[PDB]
Amino acid sequence: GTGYDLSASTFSPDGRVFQVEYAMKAVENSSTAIGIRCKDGVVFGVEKLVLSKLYEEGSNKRLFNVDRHVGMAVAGLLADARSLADIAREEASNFRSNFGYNIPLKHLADRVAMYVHAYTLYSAVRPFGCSFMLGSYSVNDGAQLYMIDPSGVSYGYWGCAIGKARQAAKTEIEKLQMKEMTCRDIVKEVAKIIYIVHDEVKDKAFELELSWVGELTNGRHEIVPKDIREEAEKYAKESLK
Amino acid sequence: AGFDRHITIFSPEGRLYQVEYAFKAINQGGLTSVAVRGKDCAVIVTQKKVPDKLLDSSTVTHLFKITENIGCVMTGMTADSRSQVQRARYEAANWKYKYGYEIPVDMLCKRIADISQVYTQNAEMRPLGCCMILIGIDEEQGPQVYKCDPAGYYCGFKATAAGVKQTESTSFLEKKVKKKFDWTFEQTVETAITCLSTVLSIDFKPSEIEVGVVTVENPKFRILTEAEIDAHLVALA
Amino acid sequence: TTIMAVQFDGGVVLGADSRTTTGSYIANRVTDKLTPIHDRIFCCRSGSAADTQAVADAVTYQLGFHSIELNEPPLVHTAASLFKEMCYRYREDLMAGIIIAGWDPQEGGQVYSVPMGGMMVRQSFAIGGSGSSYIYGYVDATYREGMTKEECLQFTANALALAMERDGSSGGVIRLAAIAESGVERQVLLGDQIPKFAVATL
Amino acid sequence: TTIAGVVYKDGIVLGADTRATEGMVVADKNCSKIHFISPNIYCCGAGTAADTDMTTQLISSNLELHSLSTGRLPRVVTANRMLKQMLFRYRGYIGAALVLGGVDVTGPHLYSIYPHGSTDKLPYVTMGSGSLAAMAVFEDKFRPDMEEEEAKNLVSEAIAAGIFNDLGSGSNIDLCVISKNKLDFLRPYTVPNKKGTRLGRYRCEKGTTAVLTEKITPLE
Amino acid sequence: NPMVTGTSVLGVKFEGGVVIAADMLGSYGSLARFRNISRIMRVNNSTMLGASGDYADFQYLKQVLGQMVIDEELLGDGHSYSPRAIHSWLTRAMYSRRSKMNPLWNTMVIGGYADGESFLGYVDMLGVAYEAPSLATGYGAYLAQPLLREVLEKQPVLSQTEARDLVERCMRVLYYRDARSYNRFQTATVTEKGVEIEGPLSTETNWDIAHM
Amino acid sequence: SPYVFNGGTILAIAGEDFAIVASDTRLSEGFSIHTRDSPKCYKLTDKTVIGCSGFHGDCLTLTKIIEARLKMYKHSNNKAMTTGAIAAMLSTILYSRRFFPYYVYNIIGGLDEEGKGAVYSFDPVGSYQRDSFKAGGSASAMLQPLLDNQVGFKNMQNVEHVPLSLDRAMRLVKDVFISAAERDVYTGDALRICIVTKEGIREETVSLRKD
Amino acid sequence: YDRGVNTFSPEGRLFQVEYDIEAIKLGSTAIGIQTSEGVCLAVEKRITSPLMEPSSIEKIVEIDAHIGCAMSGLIADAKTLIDKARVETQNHWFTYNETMTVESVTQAVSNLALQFGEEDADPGAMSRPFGVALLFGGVDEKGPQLFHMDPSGTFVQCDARAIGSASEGAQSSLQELYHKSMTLKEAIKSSLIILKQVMEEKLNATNIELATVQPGQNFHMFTKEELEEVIKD
Amino acid sequence: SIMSYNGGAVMAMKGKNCVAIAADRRFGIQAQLVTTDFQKIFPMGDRLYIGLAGLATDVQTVAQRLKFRLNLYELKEGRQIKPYTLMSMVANLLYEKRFGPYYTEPVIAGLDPKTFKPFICSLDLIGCPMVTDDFVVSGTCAEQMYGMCESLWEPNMDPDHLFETISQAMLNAVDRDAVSGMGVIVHIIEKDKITTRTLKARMD
Amino acid sequence: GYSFSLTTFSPSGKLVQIEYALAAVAGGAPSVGIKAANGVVLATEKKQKSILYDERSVHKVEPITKHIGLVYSGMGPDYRVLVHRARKLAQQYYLVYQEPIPTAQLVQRVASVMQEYTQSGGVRPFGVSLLICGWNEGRPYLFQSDPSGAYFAWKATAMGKNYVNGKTFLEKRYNEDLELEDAIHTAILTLKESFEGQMTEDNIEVGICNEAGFRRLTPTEVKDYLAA
Repeated sequence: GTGYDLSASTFSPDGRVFQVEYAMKAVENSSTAIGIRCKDGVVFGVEKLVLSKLYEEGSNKRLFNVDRHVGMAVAGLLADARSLADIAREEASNFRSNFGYNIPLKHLADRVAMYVHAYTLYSAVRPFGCSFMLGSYSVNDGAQLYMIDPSGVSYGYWGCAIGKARQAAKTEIEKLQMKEMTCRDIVKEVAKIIYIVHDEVKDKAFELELSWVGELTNGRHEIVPKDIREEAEKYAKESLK
Repeated sequence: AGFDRHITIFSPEGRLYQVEYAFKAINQGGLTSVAVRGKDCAVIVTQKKVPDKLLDSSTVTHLFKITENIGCVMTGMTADSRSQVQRARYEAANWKYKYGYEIPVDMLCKRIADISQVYTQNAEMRPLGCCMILIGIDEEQGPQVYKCDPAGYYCGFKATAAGVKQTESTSFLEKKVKKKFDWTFEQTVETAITCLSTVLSIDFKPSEIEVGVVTVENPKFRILTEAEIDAHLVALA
Repeated sequence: TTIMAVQFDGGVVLGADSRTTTGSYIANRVTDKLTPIHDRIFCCRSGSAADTQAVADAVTYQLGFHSIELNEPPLVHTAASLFKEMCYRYREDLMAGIIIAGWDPQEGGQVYSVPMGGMMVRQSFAIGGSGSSYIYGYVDATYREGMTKEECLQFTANALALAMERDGSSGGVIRLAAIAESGVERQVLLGDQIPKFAVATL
Repeated sequence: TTIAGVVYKDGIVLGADTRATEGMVVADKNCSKIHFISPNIYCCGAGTAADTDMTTQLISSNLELHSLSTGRLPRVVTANRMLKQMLFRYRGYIGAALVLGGVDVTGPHLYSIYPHGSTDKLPYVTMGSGSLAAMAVFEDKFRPDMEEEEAKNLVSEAIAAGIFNDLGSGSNIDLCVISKNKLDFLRPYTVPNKKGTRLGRYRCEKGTTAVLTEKITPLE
Repeated sequence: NPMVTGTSVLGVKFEGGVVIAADMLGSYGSLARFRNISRIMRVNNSTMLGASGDYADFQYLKQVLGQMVIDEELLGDGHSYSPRAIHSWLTRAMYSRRSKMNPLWNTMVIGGYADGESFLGYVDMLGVAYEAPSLATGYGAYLAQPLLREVLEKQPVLSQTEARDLVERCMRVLYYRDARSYNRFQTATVTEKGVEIEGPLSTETNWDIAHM
Repeated sequence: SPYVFNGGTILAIAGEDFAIVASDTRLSEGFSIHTRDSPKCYKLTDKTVIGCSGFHGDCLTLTKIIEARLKMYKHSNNKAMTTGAIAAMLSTILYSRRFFPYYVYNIIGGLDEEGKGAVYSFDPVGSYQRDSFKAGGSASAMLQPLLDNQVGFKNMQNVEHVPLSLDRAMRLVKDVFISAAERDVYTGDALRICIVTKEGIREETVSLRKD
Repeated sequence: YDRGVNTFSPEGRLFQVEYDIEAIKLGSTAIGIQTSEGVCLAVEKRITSPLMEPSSIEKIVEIDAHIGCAMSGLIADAKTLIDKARVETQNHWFTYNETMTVESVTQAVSNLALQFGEEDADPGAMSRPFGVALLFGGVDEKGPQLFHMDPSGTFVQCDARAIGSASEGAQSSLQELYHKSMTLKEAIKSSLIILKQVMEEKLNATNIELATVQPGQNFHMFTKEELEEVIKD
Repeated sequence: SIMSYNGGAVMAMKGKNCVAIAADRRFGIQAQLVTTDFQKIFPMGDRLYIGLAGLATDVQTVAQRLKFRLNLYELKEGRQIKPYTLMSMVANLLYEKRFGPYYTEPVIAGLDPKTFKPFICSLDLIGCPMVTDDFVVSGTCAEQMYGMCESLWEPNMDPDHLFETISQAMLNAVDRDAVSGMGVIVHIIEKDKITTRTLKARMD
Repeated sequence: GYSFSLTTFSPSGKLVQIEYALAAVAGGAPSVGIKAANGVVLATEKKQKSILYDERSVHKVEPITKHIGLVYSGMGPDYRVLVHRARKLAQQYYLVYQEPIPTAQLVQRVASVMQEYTQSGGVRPFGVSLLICGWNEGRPYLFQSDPSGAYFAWKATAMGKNYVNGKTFLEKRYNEDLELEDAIHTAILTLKESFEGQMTEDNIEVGICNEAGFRRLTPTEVKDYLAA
């Protein structure tokens, strides 16, 4: 390719917008950020690597509270992802101001995907480099999980594995029953997954982040308590060997 | 030349290489589709490829409800298909609000193509890669099929196919209209399904196909849940 | 003008008159003051006719466009809030005094009021117009919890009739509409169908 | 000033007067009011007499555009919507009272429009100074499902009762009939009153007016 | 031009906390149209508010404050708003909107309980703001403030029950000598635990004077 | 209306090595009283002080503007602001809103750059001048003559020209405010005093008549 | 070019500014030093023909009675910041009724250096930076001060600075001939002898411009005869 | 009002194959003469004339703008303009300034250069043309003109009789208005010649 | 938005994009137009070759006013824009003068638009040349407009695939004395001269402008005409 990859306003001979492949190539170099949905809520298992340990425990946070009932887990550049979080917050606030009830999830996904895809046509902008996932739960409807790529696609899943280890991790979610077990007995599976997938020689150390939503939190998206994170880590460390 | 392949401008021969390149972007998804018209019914059939058992089946669908009495199906570069669909929806509603009555099909396809044309004139943008098929029912001409393009050229059809296997499917459908016959409800679906069964050699399953119909007795867009697809697939069994 | 709306278990009932006036002359004696907004949601216009018609048309457009996406029947609170914003952003240029009523699958029959200011209140029943002042005492002494459909129908009819005798800016035909889960049913009352009360004579 | 419109079995009938007054001095005695909106739609208009002409021309242009683009006969709902919106956009500073009516694929249709953006869909309507007597005639002698030569007489009577009884209207009477296969535009339909005969002359001689200068310019 | 209005509001501070009281009526001119609406809200766990005047502008401010608090309760930083900040924001909003001749016909009363310290504010349509241990809007400034003042000038240390009873008493007097009132009023409190609201209440009444 | 009358008077005095700013602490509106604790004197620096009276909502948002401008000057020039510069800034701040002005009567007091006393009087449009004593407010008309007599020695014969002190001026302003309360209604319920001298600032509060 | 203007190199440094600073060394030489009782400023004029009366060549101007300036490089782009300086000084005297210091002036003047961009940039704005080196000078509340400027907004206080083409020789010969308790006479003599050392002509009595600022007097630009008495040595 | 601040009057009549247009001559400020040679009739091409009455400023402005437009019209497409198009042009020009209008009341009179038949038109402040076949007037003394013309104007008249009757009407009319008069001028248009005349009136 | 011209002068002073657009139009559909004594005729060809292709769906000889019509010979989508713009210029003319706009002004106003796309930013020239007919003032008119903005008043012209052969053949088979029927016959003959296949009553569309107005011919009358 001579110059067919210098702009987002150019189709290559076979038909391809190379600048988007080149962007998504960025998320293939970040840490794994899987998340699932069984029967009553969503659960994310983001993992943040340890670098320059002089930092505090809780820097480079990769789990935002987009709204009172939805949660986000990102993967890739943090700045663009923060911008998109602000975008989603504004969208969900305007929706409520105009209509008068909590926004659903399908509409949020579609709107944010339109915003993301607006940048895949012109040459005056740069395609995003983040691929995130949204999770929510309600009483009228049920549990809803989604995912977005830098191109603007929105599909509904039962389990996702955004990150560099996109493969070899989805398999570890197949054997599990991601529709029957309740939202309390899956933290262990997610933890042991992200633990056994991790490489111990190419990387020094890491820290584990979590989240929760469902009937236990009454639809509110909150961090996972530490008293159960202790037993989760114990389960993982005992199961690895 | 020089910048003739990077933007919408003319070569020494008058061609727009960008649109020609975009035409090939429909074959990336690896999908297909067909659409036929009969005596009092219009029908559409599309494929459904879901390789991962972990993916929610009831969220992937190229069929959309532009508006009651009208329906569409898309092909290629899914990311832009939803944009085109949203545009169609907004246009239809604005028309119903401005002029008091519903918008027909030909009008909507013409408007969408009018919009998809300036992208072949301005340079700060590129043409979208997708093919839109539409079906509707008008009280004057009866059923109506239509199809836009990435270049802005539309035209009326009786039957057609789109996606990867386009020419190999047209060469087969051309052999059936040569014998004009009566197609009410059961003679369109069978033909549309045999087209795919013969071009792909699949022996289809009642979840590997998506079907959308509209007939005179009930001019509302439907989806033909598995309960009826099974019956219509065993009918010709 | 005189408009009334009532709520029962599985649906609602509406009621309105059929007169329009531009002073002491009657420009129309059949006008329809019941404007559908969706398949199962209605409205009731008062005050200026131009503003009411414009607002209702715009709300219908917005609600159809918002429902065609979500792929779900809308709610009544949504339309009521749309009305609220449209009538509050222009409270210095409008005179509407509107009522909303309808049905939805989450909650049963719903009623809301929206006066000229731009408020929004839900209530077991509601009334509006110039001829309502003359019946504020009749709906209070007759309402009761546990009412069926026919009861609400005849109740609305009687109240309308009693408001259309003493007021000069209201009268004519009585239009009614009953809303429920299965579907809608309209009705019109005139002549010997309207109730009558004996006049006092010494 | 004495518009009127009515619907009958197989179409629509429409009528008006032919007088205009600038204050209290008759400026014209044959003015046209029944305007053409589309080959099957006609709009009669009172008001300030310019705000109603410009509006009609604009709506006719836009309707011709819509017809050429679509490829079939226009309708009445579109004109009603256009006028409604354009008048509401001005908060009433456009006096454009009209009795628009016409026929389309569906049955006949009769609307009445007011300068603010209000409309009605009555079967018979009036307008202008002199509308009350005409409406009285209608309320008295109107019936449903009438024929052509009865509706014409009805409209003619309704107009005459507003001519001889209002100081702001009187002249020859117009008319218009619209069916699915007919567009009779009768102008004039009847003449109720005329000028009286003269009983003498004034001796308009030649060479009885003084002059101070003169000039001539020849042409080719 | 306000159409649907609200009448006086009361607020008094006891030891470690504050209490507020307000009736339930959207009077239109001289008509008692709406009779079961609430004019008190709950911003957060340590702040509550009350309004008089027009009811729509009250709803607008209610919506905006709710959205502000929600936007605050998302990030998670250990910080939060205190009654002082709410008071300042309200005062500035009213002033800026009045300087454009499009005011908000409302009169705001703010309570609260910070760390060991209480609060009780006052805001008007023009931006007039001050604090005090007691206050009242509308006719409540002529028939209620005097009693409260006379009671504090001899005992500036009040318990919960004392404030509750005094509030009930002043509300009774308002119901007697005011023409746009009603016997359905809410009484809200804010302690170290949180905020609480008592349902629709009614006062005792005597009319024996009518026998003379 | 966009204005209100809240009442309030202010007094200021200068000397050789000190300045004094006295005020009431009452806020009223109409025939009723809002509160009995709302002072007017405000400290800007360790050597200058201000006093404002009139419409409250206008006297509450100007103080913030001055504070912000002081901070910004200190951040930009790397030094604090004197008194004359404060007055020259307030003139422009007031004249900005000329066709939609404030309704506040300000008085500034402090020490001159030399070490002497300075008081500046203003008007709601932005015309200021330096003086030795002023009593802007609701009761100016009652106080100005007494101050003229007891500090300028006018209409007096064979009277020396002794200077003034701190205690003398304090007693004088106290007696004056005591006197002006029995004839004016917008004045009473408290008294506040702020003294500024070569060792900083002092504040004092005094009880008055209730009515 | 094919490299834009608001770009970085693989060294952390912009391109256009690194290119404009390479121009200052094509201008005339200027010198400025400070003492406990006054500041001296001097500049050279590179005439080209016996014509062109040097009375018009003006490179030392008056920002105010207590503040002056000297420029080097592109004299054209220089007469755009001087008006801004005067404007700000007068606006300050108008709003606060006092005199603007030197640091504030130099900061306000240098805030306008990196405002440039090929895009919108509020049209009517700059497409490139100024190529000029400025040397201020004056008395203020805290004795005599002196500053320096560069085309990147990186001003710095100094006590004896020299710019122009040969800015090295006039610094290596200025580090050793300075002490914190020198007077005005010897200051000016040292400045003039080092100018002589770096001048290209025979140092006529009109090939140079000079000025001084001390507390008593205001900005005073010397005449032709005063420049004689001093050059006798 | 403001229209009567200056005064004026103009009239137009039809004939067999000819047409006539007449106007007064006076300029003053509300009670006071200033001059007697004011112009109110302007040519708009051979065999077509237009007259204006009201605020002098506005008649001047309207004439200037109208010529500005008409010259360009005739230059783009090479052909003389016909009266109906001129009427519509003027109506649009007046309606453009519906708010802040021009206080004027034009009157157009001419022939058709294809079949030399007459045409006369009378617009108003904004529009509402009155295409008649008898006569038209415009000014402050309109009642007098409507009363004198109606009696006269037999349906068919030759140039001489037409001049005579229009002159007599105008003269006996403006002699009953105080803010209009002090002279009269008349123009007659035929197929191959144009006639211009002034009259002997009372200069009081 | 881009703000700079993409069409510029070469060392030989030639604008290249124009030559390229013209080469494009020269590879499109053939079309012919004739002006006789009574009125004008326009004919084209349906280049499509397939069976399904509902034919009563799209046209190429759409009208403008009651007495004006168009036909193109380049690429489709860039023809509907000009249709929509002329249909509005005519309405502006009528609204100002209350008289239908003639042809010699419509062509000017349309070339004024087809030109400004040659020195404006971000856009390229059109790829379509038009043939337009009309009848005004007892006089028929026929015009051609090219993508550069120059209008030619022609007489029995032909443009499209083999415009050269069509012109050479038509130069010797036209005179300003025929009626309209001879014009129909000559137009069909010219269209058939360069055809590839077998003519029929569906592959072509026709339009006529006479003392009444513009009118496209139904698929029945062209059938009768097809017989010689």
